[PDB]
Amino acid sequence: NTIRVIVSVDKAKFNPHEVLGIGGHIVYQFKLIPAVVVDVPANAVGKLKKMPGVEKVEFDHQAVLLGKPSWQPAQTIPWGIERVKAPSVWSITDGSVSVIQVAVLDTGVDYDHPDLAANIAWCVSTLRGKVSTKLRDCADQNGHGTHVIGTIAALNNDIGVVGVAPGVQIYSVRVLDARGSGSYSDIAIGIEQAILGPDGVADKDGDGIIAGDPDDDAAEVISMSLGGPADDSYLYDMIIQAYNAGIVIVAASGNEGAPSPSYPAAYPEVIAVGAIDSNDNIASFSNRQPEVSAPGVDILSTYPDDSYETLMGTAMATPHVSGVVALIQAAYYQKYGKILPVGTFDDISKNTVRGILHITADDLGPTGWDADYGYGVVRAALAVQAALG
Ligand SMILES: [Ca+2]
Ligand SMILES: [Ca+2]
Ligand SMILES: [Ca+2]
Ligand SMILES: [Ca+2]
Ligand SMILES: [Ca+2]
Ligand SMILES: [Ca+2]
Ligand SMILES: [Ca+2]
Repeated sequence: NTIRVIVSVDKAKFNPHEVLGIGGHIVYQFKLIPAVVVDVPANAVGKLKKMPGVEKVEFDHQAVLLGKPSWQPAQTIPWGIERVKAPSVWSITDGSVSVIQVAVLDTGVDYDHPDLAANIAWCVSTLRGKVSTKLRDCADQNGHGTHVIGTIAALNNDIGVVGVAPGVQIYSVRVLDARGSGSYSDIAIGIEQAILGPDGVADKDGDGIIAGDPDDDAAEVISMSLGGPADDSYLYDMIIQAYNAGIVIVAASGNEGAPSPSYPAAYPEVIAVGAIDSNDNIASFSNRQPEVSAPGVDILSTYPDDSYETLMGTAMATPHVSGVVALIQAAYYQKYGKILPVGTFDDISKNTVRGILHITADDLGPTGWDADYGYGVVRAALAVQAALG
């Protein structure tokens, strides 16, 4: 009965052979942070902590999906896509700018869904600490991933639905199992994979440009429709690698009606996303103090197997924002041959992605940022306009 823990280490002194020596093993060595996921006897963690080079031993917490199913063959435009004013942007860009990819860390994807396939660029899985690019492993066993993905990127054609950014390339990174449950360790490995991309190297040409570099295959957005209450240092360390790579990170605020967002949404470097309904009210389940809000009730999208389904949750709101991000970056790159900086929470200018989102958002409720809606409901068209402005 080994348990899985995540060790933060000093690479000069940590000796993995010591871990094998007490009956453990290394499951995954992070490429971008100094840490290793290890399996070891519970009764032997006492020892691990004492080994040379072991700075911290964190247990493997759990996060869960933040969407649930709610209780025409020709294409429907789901109401939320219209709410966030995406279709008007498509004349400028549908997100099909070659350097732009959106990584969706979720339950996997129905990679061959006729309304998604053309936009699935890379389908990968990190479950149990093993990185697999086998399609069987990257397929969705829950449906939630396929639905989230569809809200970002379902194709604009004569069937099904249509995403916020219906031409954007998607990386499906499976970090959640069939029940929508995920280990923090897998989720961290998944954020790492979104950075590394298909070629396995963060900055291949070593110019210090990752996101926005056409010579690399890093994602530009990481979208996490999932959350947990634990705040673990190695996971935050990974979020910072991604942020430092120029990648915009977006995550669901959570659904317990709690006064603040779950993790990773609650990190400063992450855009926490709250849920509204078709009446512009905040849903009661929506965790407070989000950064922005978006449609998250009665959301129709793609679902396995080659089907459609209506779900609800902050998980559903999240992809609407990620899709807006993808339109911003795509239109800005299309015009300027570069992307914009990610920005911070406080940001109120047009020179960062986050500043654009905050200043163009539809400010419902009490004037300015407020604990229900954040800065407001994201608006694609106005955002792209500020971007190109
Ligand atoms: Ca890219
Ligand atoms: Ca469609
Ligand atoms: Ca790469
Ligand atoms: Ca580079
Ligand atoms: Ca380059
Ligand atoms: Ca299918
Ligand atoms: Ca407000």
